[PDB]
Amino acid sequence: MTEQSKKQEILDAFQFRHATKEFDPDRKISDEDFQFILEAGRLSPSSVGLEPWQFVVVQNKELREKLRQVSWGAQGQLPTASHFVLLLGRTAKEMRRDSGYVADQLKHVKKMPEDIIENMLKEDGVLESFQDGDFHLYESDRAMFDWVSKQTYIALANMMTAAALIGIDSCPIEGFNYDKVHDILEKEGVLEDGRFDISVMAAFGYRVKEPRPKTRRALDQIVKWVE
Amino acid sequence: RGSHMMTEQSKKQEILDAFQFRHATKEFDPDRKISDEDFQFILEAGRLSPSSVGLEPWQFVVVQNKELREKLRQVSWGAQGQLPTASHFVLLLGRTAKEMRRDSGYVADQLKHVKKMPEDIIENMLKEDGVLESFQDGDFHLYESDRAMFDWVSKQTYIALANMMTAAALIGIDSCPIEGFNYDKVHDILEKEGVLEDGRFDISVMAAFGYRVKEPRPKTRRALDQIVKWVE
Ligand SMILES: Cc1cc2nc3c(=O)[nH]c(=O)nc-3n(C[C@H](O)[C@H](O)[C@H](O)COP(=O)(O)O)c2cc1C
Ligand SMILES: Cc1cc2nc3c(=O)[nH]c(=O)nc-3n(C[C@H](O)[C@H](O)[C@H](O)COP(=O)(O)O)c2cc1C
Repeated sequence: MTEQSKKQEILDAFQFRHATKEFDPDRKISDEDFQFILEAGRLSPSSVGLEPWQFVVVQNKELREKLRQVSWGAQGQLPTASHFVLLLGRTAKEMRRDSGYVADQLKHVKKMPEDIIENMLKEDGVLESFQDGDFHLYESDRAMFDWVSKQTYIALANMMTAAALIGIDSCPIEGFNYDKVHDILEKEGVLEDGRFDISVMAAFGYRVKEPRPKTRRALDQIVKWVE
Repeated sequence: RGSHMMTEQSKKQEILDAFQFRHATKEFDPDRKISDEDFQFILEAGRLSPSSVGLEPWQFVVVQNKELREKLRQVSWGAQGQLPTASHFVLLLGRTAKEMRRDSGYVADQLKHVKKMPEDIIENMLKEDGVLESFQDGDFHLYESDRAMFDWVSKQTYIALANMMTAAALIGIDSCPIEGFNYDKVHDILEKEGVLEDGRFDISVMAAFGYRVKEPRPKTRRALDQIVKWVE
């Protein structure tokens, strides 16, 4: 398979993916294919390798309906998706140099050596100097959470792209009332005693209609070169 | 169906193999350049990325100039190996807060002329307390501050970042996403350079591309049963 053919195959998948408004309600993604989609999320990169996310697969019909009542952007997708995913981000209290989540992730998952960890997590060490001085994430809980949320959008993109590469449609979803969705998930136990908060949603399934032609700004509008 | 099962599994494997191949590459081969065709393909993956309300609130700046790369390196603790050696270095900019409201020219022209949104739909989208405002203000609280609106834009840019990295890896090209820079100092450099276009853009995140010179340590992630929960 020539490398030019491979590139065309990949662009074809980027063209195939679209913001699918409704899915076939009688065609379910296989367990294997869906596990593959989740793995694309799991393997995604994240800042400082902290993987500050959780993927909640909402198949429960009552919870889908509770969400649909407060998600203006998901009216066709929530009832019809084969699989529906809440991308949660770790909350601000989970992400600082003295949070237990950070220490356990770096030590037990990333296998960071003890000396490297101490320089990473010391006062005015690598993590704090970056979070505070460089990126100003101590300015509020929201600033820290929105940075977490950016990391979840990498996982979002990779899940939709993986799906599209094997012919499965998706729709990313922000069209929901944050306060009401937060309250629903908090009351349901889904946010795990304030460890998580909702970032973004994603539906997956098979299209029912062909979409309108894709539109984007031109490459020469959006790319600048500094030579 | 056995033979079909193996072909489907092998295609999935190819994709997983690219996800395993991609890693946060710390330095690149200073002599081996990505082809013009291959790099345009990487950019196209960025261009074809989805974005909230289809507003594509990004600009990609390819910084090949050695002097500017070095200015950025002086204030980018996370990019010490990547800036001097990368084949291609990309600044992902996001539109700033006043570009992104319902009656901003950027939004109006993007939805009318690129998205071709018909008149009745665009009216409902962009009127006072219409679809966009109700979402931006009431739902997501983006009117709260310039930073809230910019960070929402910046999230969209991370979609393009992820897709550029994955496209590159699928054709054997390494990359590294880069946040390790001082925002204030980088902002000022780009502002003086003219790259932020009279305040219409600000820096979101960086990305280096090229060919590895060393093999990475084994990739590590949390287990699937740690990060995935089912509500059935
Ligand atoms: C948004 C973002 C910013 C990052 N910033 C940097 C950086 O400035 N320098 C760096 O060497 N690595 C950076 N990383 C790399 C992460 O440390 C790395 O992706 C993570 O530890 C997982 O490792 P892998 O990408 O090798 O699988 C960044 C990653 C992401 C997603
Ligand atoms: C983060 C994000 C959130 C989105 N929210 C919604 C939504 O709530 N409902 C919806 O129908 N489409 C939603 N969209 C789809 C966008 O309108 C769509 O991706 C964009 O217009 C480009 O079209 P395409 O994905 O068909 O190429 C969202 C897209 C993204 C990236």
